[PDB]
Amino acid sequence: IVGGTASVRGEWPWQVTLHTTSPTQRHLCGGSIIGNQWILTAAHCFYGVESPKILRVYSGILNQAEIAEDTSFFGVQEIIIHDQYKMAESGYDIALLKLETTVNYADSQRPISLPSKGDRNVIYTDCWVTGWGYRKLRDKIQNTLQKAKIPLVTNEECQKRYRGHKITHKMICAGYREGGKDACKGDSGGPLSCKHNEVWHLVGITSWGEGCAQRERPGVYTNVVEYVDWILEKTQA
Ligand SMILES: *[B@@]1(C2=[C][C]=C([C][C][N]C([N])=[N])[C]=[C]2)O[C][C]([C][O])O1
Repeated sequence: IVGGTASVRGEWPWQVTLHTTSPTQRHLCGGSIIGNQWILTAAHCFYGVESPKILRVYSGILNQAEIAEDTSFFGVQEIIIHDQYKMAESGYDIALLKLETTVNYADSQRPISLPSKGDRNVIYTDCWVTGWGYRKLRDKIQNTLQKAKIPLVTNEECQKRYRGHKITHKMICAGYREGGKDACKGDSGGPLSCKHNEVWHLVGITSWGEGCAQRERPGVYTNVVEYVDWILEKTQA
């Protein structure tokens, strides 16, 4: 996260840090708890990943330092990538991780509600982007979970900032005309939490953009509301 600050412990209980153990353990992506055994994250976060076996999901984490060889984690039983996904920039950048065990909810780890199809004409206030991602073009995973308040931008406005791309209605962007605050490498899969009437909603999933926090270059996120049917279909046994 660029231009953000340290989050308070338990302030984003749905945020998880997804690690890979190969070659050696490290943070790979962010993700969101949406069900007792479900993590919603980004599809392009599994590039080169041929097995769920090297994955480890950690919940209720604030500082990466809390994670050691003796720290408990959730194994991943299955990785579900949208069958239409090809690459972040083309859309459908969404994936579901079915955990091997159930998450016992608590103040430190609980699910975030998905937006409703009726929440489309709703103006989201208090939108934040979080993660342990880079702080700059060429930085490194951050120890403390970072947070940054970032306003949503209309698709038409976003499209103007990405003439070479096609910003579809299945995407949603957020950023400042002058940049300064934005997601960066490592925040992918991270949730775009947004407040709607006192209730936190998972509006988007950190997907892509050009550089980090650059002027006139809004972050691009998967428009979650457009996938509620897909999520239901894939999570219902
Ligand atoms: B993501 C990731 C990669 C690159 C960026 C920078 C462009 N996006 C912006 N500025 N919003 C953000 C996030 O983090 C983990 C990796 C996994 O492949 O991708």
